[PDB]
Amino acid sequence: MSFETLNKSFINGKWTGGESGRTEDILNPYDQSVITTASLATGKQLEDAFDIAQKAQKEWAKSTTEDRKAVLQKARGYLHENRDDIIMMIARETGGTIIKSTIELEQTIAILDEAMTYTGELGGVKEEGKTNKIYRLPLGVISSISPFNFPMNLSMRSIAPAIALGNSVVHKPDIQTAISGGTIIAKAFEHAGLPAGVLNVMLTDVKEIGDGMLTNPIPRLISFTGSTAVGRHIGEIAGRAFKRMALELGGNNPFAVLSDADVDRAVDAAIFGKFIHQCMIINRIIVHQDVYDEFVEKFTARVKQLPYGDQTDPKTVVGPLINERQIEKALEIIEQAKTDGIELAVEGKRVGNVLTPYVFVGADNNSKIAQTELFAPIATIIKAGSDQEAIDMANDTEYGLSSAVFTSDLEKGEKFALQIDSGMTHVNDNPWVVEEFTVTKWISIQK
Amino acid sequence: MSFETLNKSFINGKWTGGESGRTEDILNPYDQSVITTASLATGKQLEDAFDIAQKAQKEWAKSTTEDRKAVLQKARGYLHENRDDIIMMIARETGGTIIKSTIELEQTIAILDEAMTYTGELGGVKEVPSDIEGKTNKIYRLPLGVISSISPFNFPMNLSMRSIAPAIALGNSVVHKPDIQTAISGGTIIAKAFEHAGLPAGVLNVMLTDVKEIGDGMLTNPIPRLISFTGSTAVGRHIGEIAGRAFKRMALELGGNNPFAVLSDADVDRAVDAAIFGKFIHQMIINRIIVHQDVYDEFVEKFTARVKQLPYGDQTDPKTVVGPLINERQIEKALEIIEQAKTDGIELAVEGKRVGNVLTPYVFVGADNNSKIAQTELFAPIATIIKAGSDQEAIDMANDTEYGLSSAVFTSDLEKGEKFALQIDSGMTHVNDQNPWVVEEFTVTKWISIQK
Repeated sequence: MSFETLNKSFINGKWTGGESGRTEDILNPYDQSVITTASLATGKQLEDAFDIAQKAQKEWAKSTTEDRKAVLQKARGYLHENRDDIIMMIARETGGTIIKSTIELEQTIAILDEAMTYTGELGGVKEEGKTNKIYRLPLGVISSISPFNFPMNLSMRSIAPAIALGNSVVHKPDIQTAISGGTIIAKAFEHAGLPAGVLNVMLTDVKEIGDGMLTNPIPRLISFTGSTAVGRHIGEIAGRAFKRMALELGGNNPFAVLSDADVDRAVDAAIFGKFIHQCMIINRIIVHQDVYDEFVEKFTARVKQLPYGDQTDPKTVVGPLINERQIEKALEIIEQAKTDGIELAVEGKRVGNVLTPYVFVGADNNSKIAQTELFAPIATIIKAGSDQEAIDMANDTEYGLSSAVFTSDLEKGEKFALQIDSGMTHVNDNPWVVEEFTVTKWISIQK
Repeated sequence: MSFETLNKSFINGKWTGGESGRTEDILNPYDQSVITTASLATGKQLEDAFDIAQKAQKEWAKSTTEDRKAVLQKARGYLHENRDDIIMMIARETGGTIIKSTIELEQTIAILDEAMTYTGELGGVKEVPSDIEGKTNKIYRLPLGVISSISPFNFPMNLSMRSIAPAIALGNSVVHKPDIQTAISGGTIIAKAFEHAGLPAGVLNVMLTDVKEIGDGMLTNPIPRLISFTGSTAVGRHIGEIAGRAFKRMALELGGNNPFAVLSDADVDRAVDAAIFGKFIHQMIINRIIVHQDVYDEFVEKFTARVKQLPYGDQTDPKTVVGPLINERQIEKALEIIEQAKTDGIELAVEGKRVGNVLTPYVFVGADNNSKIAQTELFAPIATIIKAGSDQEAIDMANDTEYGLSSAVFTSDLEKGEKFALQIDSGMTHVNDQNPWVVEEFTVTKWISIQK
């Protein structure tokens, strides 16, 4: 319950100071107070870490199903037994509310449970004088990067299966969320007796390491979550080295409300999806003309009653943004939409480091504000002429990760979801992981 | 049967001349004689083709299983009925031997036979209903969209069809670019086959062009969702960067240093034989051959004697083993490499020579695994034999390559071969020789949650 102590890189089963001579003060983004001070690791220390991970993995690739299922279970136990303090810390460092923070811890725990489920997945499938043995083997070293939003959740999304499948990990969280994004998790794994070097958490920054996490020839996978513009950068470096990539990108996710929507429920989903749960990340809310005025009115009034302020207060829904730079980003976007004439149904303010909700209405699906991945409590409502047009406006974007469609007709929701060019869709709002973190090897044997 | 008539692009169901002004003579490698002349299509034409492929794919996605099996059947049917003429043409264009060409036409047919088994795959699975009551999670198997497909001058037809047939099977469309020098066997014949089969206009587009016209056109167009490529590593990196930046999928196959390991307990005679078929008849390219010490001298003598016999010359002759190299730049490249190893000290057990555009086999022996001739991709009839002092070193030496795609191990102990096979960083190992992974490559997984 003294996580602030956990301010160092974890390399080789040992807490290590950064030898860069620099520090980052990690702040509560609501009040700008220091939670803790972290020394930053070097370009050399990262290199040593990947070496160490390469070594440790050759051993970890030979551990039993037992040990691995065991390490994960103890690690999950550590998190669960300490859930109260961890949720608090997550909220402090992250600026996510107690509600959001709880969901993140639990999601993290669920990942661990899920990963226990495929620990025994390293055997062989035994398939005209020939015979064909298919084998599932560990990939190698994995390079893991997580962002400032949902940092614990998204870290474990890589760290858990990696370890579950005989891999090793060099993990780098955003420094401003290092504790939630790396050092708590590192403690759980140490606690659970993870062999030295199978998990390395790096407290560092760009000034120190450049593209060190992407450029090193050792790792055979870059797992990343963050913006698409950083994605593009990672994707170009990795493709060029022929590294496998597990990219999860924020996207421009359309929330479509159809002619036959139950509106109250749509409002609920939109409010909860956009702010409380902060589902997917919602940017554009496309609504059918026949229920437009109603949906706008109720959404607008429900938005204006959302409490904002200190995230550590259970009543708070909209907490501060992570830092200055993100506040400026949201403001520039908001200024631009204003000079473009787009109406502001709800106009917010900068209060300290909290940006209060904005709601833009009657926007073009093609407008600059509609076509922007934001991560701010900014909503853009867009009128659609028909259900077909709602579906097409949803398609008119280059970033589709997720989508939501609200409709009373579940059959027709499903036919419409199939037309949305995206991996996931929710109508009224498991095996493929193993594959990302393993090599299927083929041996043909002759008579 | 006048396959030289097929010197055009096949765009949107039509034989379409090139609009660039420029033309290239497609040559027989042995004598430099002109098979046809092909007009080169333009950047603009390629963009039309991608545009056209995107449209046709929306409609092709709506095809039934039967529609799709029928198209493949008539396609495989066209190639088998016409096997004799096709084999001849693959040989003429490509400089590959009638034997090599027959194997290639056969493998191409095999690929079409295989596609039919999974054309059925485009349908929805349910599972994992979530903790929430009233919630249903459904996964559907849908087409990817438009495939960008690029093939090289060696094994043009086989490699092209390795992308064309699954693509079309799984409701995709395709813009395809063979090396102009092998456009007939790498493109036009295939287009003729699918046309014969009543494949809708626009679903298969074959571009006769060159990079001089098209620059990175196959790579940069926002349309296609997968780039399929076989060729050099440096072009690979160039594709990886462009496709990585744009988040397109990529099926890259890159040269290509395949080790042949021959362990102490191996049957030598089987191993010499299998090394000849792989290195000379079939051409999976065996670059360097690694042979354990106690069986080394026996392998060399046998492998050398046998290589010395092989028939060289006109590749259209059904008993020629070593035909011409694809072009003159390949010969100069081969010879300069051979000079490199000579000045470097490496023994030459068997010395080849240049007859016209044919080079006769060269065998270098007792080479370092860390040698220029050992580490280099060539695709020339050059073999390199490397001494190993243990079976573990043999396998170590096989590993130590820029990259490994395929490997071969020869051992009497089948348990030992499988366990060493497991120790090589390579997708495939065969012991004593020489598809659901594809369905995932050419389809997308769509997930839908519904709520009651």
